[PDB]
Amino acid sequence: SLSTEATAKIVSEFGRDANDTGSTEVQVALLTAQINHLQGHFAEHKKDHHSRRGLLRMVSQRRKLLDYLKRKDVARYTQLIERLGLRR
Amino acid sequence: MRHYEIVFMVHPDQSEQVPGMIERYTAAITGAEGKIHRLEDWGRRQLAYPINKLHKAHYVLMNVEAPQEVIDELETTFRFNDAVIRSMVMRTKHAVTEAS
Amino acid sequence: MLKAGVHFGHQTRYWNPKMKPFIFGARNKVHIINLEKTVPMFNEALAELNKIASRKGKILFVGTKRAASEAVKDAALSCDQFFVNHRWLGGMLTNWKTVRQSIKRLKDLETQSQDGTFDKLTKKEALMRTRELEKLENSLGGIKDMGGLPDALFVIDADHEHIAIKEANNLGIPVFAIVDTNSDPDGVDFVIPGNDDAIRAVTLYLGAVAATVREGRS
Amino acid sequence: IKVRENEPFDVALRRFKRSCEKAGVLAEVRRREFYEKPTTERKRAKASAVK
Amino acid sequence: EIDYKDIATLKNYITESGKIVPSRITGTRAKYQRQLARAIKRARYLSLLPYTDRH
Amino acid sequence: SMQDPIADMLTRIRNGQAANKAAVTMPSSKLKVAIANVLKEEGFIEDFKVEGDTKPELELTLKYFQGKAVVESIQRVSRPGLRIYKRKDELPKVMAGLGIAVVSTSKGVMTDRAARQAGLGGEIICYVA
RNA sequence: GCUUGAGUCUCGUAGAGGGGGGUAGAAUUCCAGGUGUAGCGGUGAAAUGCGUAGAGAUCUGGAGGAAUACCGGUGGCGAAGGCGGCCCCCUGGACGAAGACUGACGCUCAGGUGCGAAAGCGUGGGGAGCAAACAGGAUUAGAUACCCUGGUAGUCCACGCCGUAAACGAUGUCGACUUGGAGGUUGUGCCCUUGAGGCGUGGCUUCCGGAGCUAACGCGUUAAGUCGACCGCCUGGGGAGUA
Ligand SMILES: [Mg+2]
Ligand SMILES: [Mg+2]
Ligand SMILES: [Mg+2]
Ligand SMILES: [Mg+2]
Ligand SMILES: [Mg+2]
Ligand SMILES: [Mg+2]
Ligand SMILES: [Mg+2]
Ligand SMILES: [Mg+2]
Ligand SMILES: [Mg+2]
Ligand SMILES: [Mg+2]
Ligand SMILES: [Mg+2]
Ligand SMILES: [Mg+2]
Ligand SMILES: [Mg+2]
Repeated sequence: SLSTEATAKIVSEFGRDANDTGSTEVQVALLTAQINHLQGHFAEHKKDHHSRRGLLRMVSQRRKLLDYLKRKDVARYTQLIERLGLRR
Repeated sequence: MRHYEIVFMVHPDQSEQVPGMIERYTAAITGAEGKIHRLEDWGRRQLAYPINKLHKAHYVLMNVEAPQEVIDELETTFRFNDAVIRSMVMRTKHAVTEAS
Repeated sequence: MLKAGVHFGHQTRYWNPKMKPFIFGARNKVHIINLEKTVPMFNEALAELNKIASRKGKILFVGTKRAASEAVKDAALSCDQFFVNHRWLGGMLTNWKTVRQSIKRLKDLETQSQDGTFDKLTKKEALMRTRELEKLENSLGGIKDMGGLPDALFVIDADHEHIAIKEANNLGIPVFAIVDTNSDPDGVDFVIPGNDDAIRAVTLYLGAVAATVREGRS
Repeated sequence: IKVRENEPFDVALRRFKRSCEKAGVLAEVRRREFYEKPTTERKRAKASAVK
Repeated sequence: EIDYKDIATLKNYITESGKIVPSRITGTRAKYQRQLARAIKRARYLSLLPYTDRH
Repeated sequence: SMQDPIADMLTRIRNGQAANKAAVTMPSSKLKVAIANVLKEEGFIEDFKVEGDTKPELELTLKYFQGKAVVESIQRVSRPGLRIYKRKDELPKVMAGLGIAVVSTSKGVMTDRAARQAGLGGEIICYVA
C-alpha cells in the first residue's frame, strides 16, 4: 500500500524531518499519494468493490484531516492543497 | 526485486533443448540485473500419473531474484513453447539454496 | 502456629472465586489454602462453639461419605454431641416434626430388640425387621434423642452437605463448617478453610472439636 | 481400494472399503444438491461431537 | 510441510488412494495442517504425487 | 465514548461497590476531585487519593459498614444530553433528607444541605444515598 | 497548551477479504473406435423411455461446459451481502512488537451517497449437469401435485438493470465498568529452546456457568449486567405495508 521508499520520500518532502511522521500535512500528502496511485487500479477492474471501500476511507480520512488543519493554521492549509494540487 | 521458485518440466523428445533454455532464461534474468539463488537440472524423472500421454519427463528447478516483468514474459515463453508440458512459478520470501 | 501436619490445602480448578481470600496456593495444579489464616479460625471456631457448649452444647457432627462416616460416629458422636454420618434425609431439621416419629419407630423396635416381641413372630420377620432397624440406624442414629434442640451444627464438607446447611440457614442455626477451596462459603457463619475430604483434616479438627464441647465448664 | 491379496486364503479381506469410499462420499453425492443445509447438518455434527 | 518437494515427508500424510489425511488422525496442529495441504496440492500438480490411485 | 466521565466516576463506584471491591481508580480531574471530596466528607467513601501528575489518577477507598456497601445508590442527574439546574428554593432532597445531592454552584461543589444553607444553587450533578 | 482518546510512521504475521489473468485433475454428457450381446434404465410396483442401425457393460482416443473431493475443523476473512482446487499480477482491511511523530484531529448521524443473496429484466455470447414452464408415464375417489421418462427459460461469461430475503445473533453504533471455568484460532516476551514444552502478554472465537438482569425461556466481561453519547423504530388484532 505504497512503498517505504516512497512514503519516506514524502515525510521528508513535507514534515520538519523524517520522524515528523504524524504531521497533518504529511499524513494528508501520503494519503493523497495513495489515492492518486489507486485511481489507475480502479480504472481497470472497477468492480473491485471491496478495495474501493478502503479508498473512500482514505478520502474521508484525508478530508477530515484537511478540515482540521484549515481550522488550526489556515496558512498551512492553503499551501498544502496548492502544493498537493486539489480543492479545485 | 522479488524472488520466485519456478520449476518447468519438459517433454523428453525435447530433452536437450533444456541446456539452451536454462542458458536462455538465466541470460534473460541476469540481463535484467537479477540474481539466481539456485539451479537444479533434475533431468528425466518418472511421473506420479501419466500426464499428456507418455510417462517420465525432464524436470528443471530454479530459484531466481527478478522483477515482475521478466517473470511475466517467462510464463508466456512457457506457453508459446509447447515443449514445456508444465511449469509453475511460486512464492518467494527470501532466497534459497540446497534442498531437494 | 500450624498444627495440621499434612492437610495443607486441597482441590484443583473447581475453585470458587469466593474462596480466594483464604487461598495462597498454586502448587502443581491445585491451591494450598492459607494455612496462616485457617488457625485464626480455630480462634472463634471452637470459641463460640464452646461458649455455647458450656451454655450447653447441642451439636450435630453432620458429615457423610463411605470414607469417613465411621470416623464421625466417634468421640464426635460420644459426648455433648449428636451426629449424622449418612445420607442427610432432607427436611430432617425443617421437618423435624415429621421425622420426629421416624424416631418413635427406631426406638419402639430396638426397645424391643432384646426386649418385647423379637425372637418370636416368624424367622422371616426377623432380619426382615432388623433391616427396618439397620436402615433406620444409620441416618437417624445421632438423632436418637434430641433433648436440647439442634443448637449449632458442625459440618465436614460445606457444599456436599448442601441441604443440611441450607436448612440451618433457614432455621437460624449457627452452622460451623470447614469449607474446601471448591465449596461455597457464606452458607457458613463460622467458616473453616482447608481440606474437607481427607482422613486427617477431619479427625484432626473433628476430634479437636470433640475436644472443647466435651469440656467447657466441668 | 486395492487389495493384491497373495497366497493362502479364500476370504475377501476387504474391510478396506469400510474405511473411505462406498456409502461414504457416495451415499453423499447421490442426491439433493444440499448447498446450505450441510451447514445445518454439520452444525449438528459438532453439537453432537462435543459430547 | 515446509516444502512441497519433500515428497518423502509428505507421503506420510496421505492414504493409499492419495487422499489427504485429516488433522484429527495425524494429530497435527492447525497452522501447519494448512501448510501441509498446500504443499501436497502443489506436488500433485507437478506430477510429484498422485491425485488418484487410479494409475 | 469518554463523553461523560462524571457518570463514569459515579459508575466505577456503583460497580466496584457491588463487586465488594476494596478500592477503585480512574483518570482524575479538577471536577472528579471536588466530588470525591463531598463523598468522603459525607462519609460514603473512606478516603480518596490522586497519584500522578501528567496523567493524574483519582483513587477512592470504598466503605462497607454492616455487610452492605455504604453507598446504596448513586445516579447521574444532569448530563451532557440533558443539563439540570435548580434554583435555591427548588433544590432537591434525597431520601427525604437522609442521603444527599451534589450540587455545583458559583461557590463550588457542595451538597444540598450545604448549598441550601449557602442560600444559592446550581447544577445538580448527581444523587447519593 | 497537555497525551492517555484518535491518527501517522517501522518490521513482521495469519487469512475461502476483493479485482484480473493463467492452469490442474476427477466425474458427468456427447462424439469416434475395439471387444461383446440382449437387454439396459426406472419404481413402492410400474410404465413412458432407451437397445439388434448393437444398447447398457467394458476399453481406447477426443470435444465441451460446470463445479472444485480429500484437507475441512462450533476453522478462517469481510461492513453486511457473502467469500473454499492450484499459480502469478493488482488491491482492501485486521492484528502483534518496539519506540518515534501529530496533538482532541473524536463519537454518532435525519437528509444524501455507495454497496447489497436468489429470483427476475435488456443485447450479445455460452449450455455438460441441474431444472420453474411445458409434454409424456404412474398414483389417486379426484392428482392441474408429491414419484417416473423427457425438458425450455434459467442456472455460466461480459456489459448494464432490479434494490428485495426468516438480508437473523429476529439483539443499532461507540466508549467505560463488573466473580469464574474448560476449549478453538492467531500474534508476541521470557525459560539448561536441551521435551513433543515451561511460565507470561495481546487480537478473534466456542461451550458452560456467578452475581446481576428477564414474563419466562434465557442472557451472562462477545450482556439481554452497570452507566453515558447519538441515531432508527413501537403504541390492540384485522383492514395494510393496502389505497
Ligand atoms: Mg473426461
Ligand atoms: Mg472416454
Ligand atoms: Mg494487506
Ligand atoms: Mg448496487
Ligand atoms: Mg442472479
Ligand atoms: Mg440473461
Ligand atoms: Mg421433473
Ligand atoms: Mg423489509
Ligand atoms: Mg446467524
Ligand atoms: Mg450461558
Ligand atoms: Mg471467559
Ligand atoms: Mg449495553
Ligand atoms: Mg406498495
